[PDB]
Amino acid sequence: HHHHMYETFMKRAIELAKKGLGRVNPNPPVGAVVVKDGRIIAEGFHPYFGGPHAERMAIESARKKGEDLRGATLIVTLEPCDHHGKTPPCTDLIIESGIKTVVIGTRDPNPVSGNGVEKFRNHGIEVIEGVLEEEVKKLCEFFITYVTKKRPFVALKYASTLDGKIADHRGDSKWITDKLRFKVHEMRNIYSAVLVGAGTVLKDNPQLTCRLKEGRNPVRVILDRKGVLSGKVFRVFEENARVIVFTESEEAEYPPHVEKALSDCSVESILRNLYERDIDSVLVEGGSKVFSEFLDHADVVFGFYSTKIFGKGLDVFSGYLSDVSVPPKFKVVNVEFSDSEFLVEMRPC
Amino acid sequence: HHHHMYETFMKRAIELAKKGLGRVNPNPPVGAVVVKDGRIIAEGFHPYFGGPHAERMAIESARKKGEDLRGATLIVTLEPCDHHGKTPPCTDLIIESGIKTVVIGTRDPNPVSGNGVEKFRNHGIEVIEGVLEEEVKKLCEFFITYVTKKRPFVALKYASTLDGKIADHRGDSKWITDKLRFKVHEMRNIYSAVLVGAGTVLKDNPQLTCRLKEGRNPVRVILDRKGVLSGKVFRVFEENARVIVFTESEEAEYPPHVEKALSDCSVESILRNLYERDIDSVLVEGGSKVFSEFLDHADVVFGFYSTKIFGKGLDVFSGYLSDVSVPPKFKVVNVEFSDSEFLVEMRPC
Ligand SMILES: NC(=O)C1=CN([C@@H]2O[C@H](COP(=O)(O)OP(=O)(O)OC[C@H]3O[C@@H](n4cnc5c(N)ncnc54)[C@H](OP(=O)(O)O)[C@@H]3O)[C@@H](O)[C@H]2O)C=CC1
Ligand SMILES: NC(=O)C1=CN([C@@H]2O[C@H](COP(=O)(O)OP(=O)(O)OC[C@H]3O[C@@H](n4cnc5c(N)ncnc54)[C@H](OP(=O)(O)O)[C@@H]3O)[C@@H](O)[C@H]2O)C=CC1
Ligand SMILES: [Cl-]
Ligand SMILES: [Cl-]
Ligand SMILES: [Zn+2]
Ligand SMILES: [Zn+2]
Repeated sequence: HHHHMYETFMKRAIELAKKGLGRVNPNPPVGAVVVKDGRIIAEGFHPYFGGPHAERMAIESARKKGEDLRGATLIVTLEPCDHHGKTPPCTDLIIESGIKTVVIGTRDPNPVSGNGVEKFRNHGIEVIEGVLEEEVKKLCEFFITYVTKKRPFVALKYASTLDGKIADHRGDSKWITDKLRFKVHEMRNIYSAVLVGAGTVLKDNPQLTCRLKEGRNPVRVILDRKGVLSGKVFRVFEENARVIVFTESEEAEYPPHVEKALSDCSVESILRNLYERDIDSVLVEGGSKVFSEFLDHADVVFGFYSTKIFGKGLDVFSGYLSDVSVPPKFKVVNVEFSDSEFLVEMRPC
Repeated sequence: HHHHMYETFMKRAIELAKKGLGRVNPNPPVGAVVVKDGRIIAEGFHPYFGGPHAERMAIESARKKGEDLRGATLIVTLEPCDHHGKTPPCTDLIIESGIKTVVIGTRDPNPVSGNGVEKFRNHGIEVIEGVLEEEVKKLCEFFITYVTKKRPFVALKYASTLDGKIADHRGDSKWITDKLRFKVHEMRNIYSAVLVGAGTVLKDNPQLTCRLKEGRNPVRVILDRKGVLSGKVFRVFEENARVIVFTESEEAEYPPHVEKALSDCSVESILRNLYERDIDSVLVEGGSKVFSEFLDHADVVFGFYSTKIFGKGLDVFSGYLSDVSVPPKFKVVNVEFSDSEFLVEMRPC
């Protein structure tokens, strides 16, 4: 009865949370709904990094509407904070509002958030934990990775022909993804950073922007170990996003608004460096050498395919080598298709 | 009302028809159900090439049960024949049984079957045409192709890594397909012939048998233009199936139960030759040169993928060449996945 209703309400809370994806990072996305006598009476989401917490938005909304919250229920994706930020903690707000039941998707893995569940139970409140927990952990996987592993979540996205080519015999890559391009721009609108190698910049001179007009551009991370992009203004160096170039070249020079990060350039150093720049997620977009280096480090792989067939061309993972005896390292968790294209989502075993 | 019931009954007729797939070829698979006062009272399917027609099986079954067929309805996938074979035509049987309504999925494209629909309507019977017609044409696509295009239906099936490799750097292909192997054996149990090149025979020495114990082995078609398989007993030459080797070598010699077909070896000549040997369907299974040659001739392509990644290896279509400017020639009509594997069905645009 209630548990099915709690799942229905948690579904809406997740939908609410998603409104902040790409803006809250590296905070988690959070959604909150306040229910009274079975009706949602207010809603809230975390809108941007350092903005109001979802619970506060929802509770203040309710009060503005003249709702009496005494005896109401809060359904919230993440355990409410129990630390004084700029404001008192959400725990105190919830307690003082008269809310009697708090339903949580997952506990906050960040130690500094404190013991919200315990505080609530110490003030007579019913705390129900784990409603749609798996869905909520997926929702917050960037944050969970950032907090628990101290690195960004890594996705690897490629566009390939049926025969595993990311470019034809001339090195041309245009026009492989078409009807599934919207998925890429969705990803660019959510991932904090997108990452490409210098061979891609030299060959394709890509924008790497989110093409949704009202979206936001992700941070561009350019891997240029040897400094071959020095002294030129490629489209990835346009001043429409934060831009970081990792290189081992002291000589290399990039435009003044681009951060040059002189580095040993190991995947490990790159990921630590990004963590230290508050980047909770990176979308590795190529090319072949980059794919090859990051493949063992990906938390998710998105293979965008086309029914095109090139015959000869640049292989997706041309720098990798394995053989038939090595078992697969990924499982398929989802496939989508449209017209001449399909998208496979894979996750590490 | 009735039309929904006709679709329900036609669904069962299709399910019945499928019991003959792989055995009826090059006849079509056909299913029949007899319904009286809303109940299925008898069923029938075409069991093997030159066997009883589905309608006859169903009508004789009903009579054996003591059912009075006067005023009953027949639902049958394919338009009943109006030619005297060994037996009188199904049209006469149906008329004489007292059946008043005949519901057909699709008309028979074979001219020799005659004008069943018209005969029925001339003997007062209600003929309803086109129920689940698209599904039935899919069911009979081998036969429809055979009759209307005078060639076998061609499917191309490959097993590839994510990066488009059908073999690793050592030429090893073992263990790519695992959890989807059952789909391959299903196909081998239904397609009249399976086809491979000599490079595959030399490298893999495959059985190319249907591994379902109670299935049946398809005809093996081996493409050996140069006669490199001469004088050796590969597993494809075991006497557990009909075997045809196409070659331009007069010198080549194969075991006595193998048919040597001396040919110019064009895809066109091969397909005509197979048509002339009453083969209504061929499953092209590799390798790379063969895939490359047949790709433009495939009616359907089945890409079996694994999340394995080889890095370097033998490309699926290593003999083909295209580029980014060529539009895709296939649409995705279905995707299935399990564990570390996925299957994409593609059809020509
Ligand atoms: N269809 C698709 O999904 C896409 C296709 N493409 C195609 O791929 C091709 C480009 O691929 P490719 O040529 O392999 O080039 P990459 O884009 O993989 O760039 C390789 C360059 O990046 C540097 N690099 C690689 N890893 C690092 C790192 N860890 N830190 C710093 N620098 C690093 C390399 O340094 P070093 O020389 O020392 O190794 C090299 O200079 C183009 O043809 C493009 O059209 C590109 C992206 C996606
Ligand atoms: N993972 C998978 O789906 C599979 C992988 N494999 C792998 O593929 C490899 C074999 O591929 P590949 O080497 O390209 O060899 P193929 O199996 O494609 O065989 C090529 C041979 O067949 C002959 N041939 C090709 N077309 C015709 C034709 N129209 N008529 C008569 N003869 C023809 C060729 O003649 P000519 O020399 O004159 O061109 C050549 O001798 C092996 O490594 C095997 O392990 C094989 C099958 C499937
Ligand atoms: Cl771009
Ligand atoms: Cl086999
Ligand atoms: Zn809070
Ligand atoms: Zn008949």
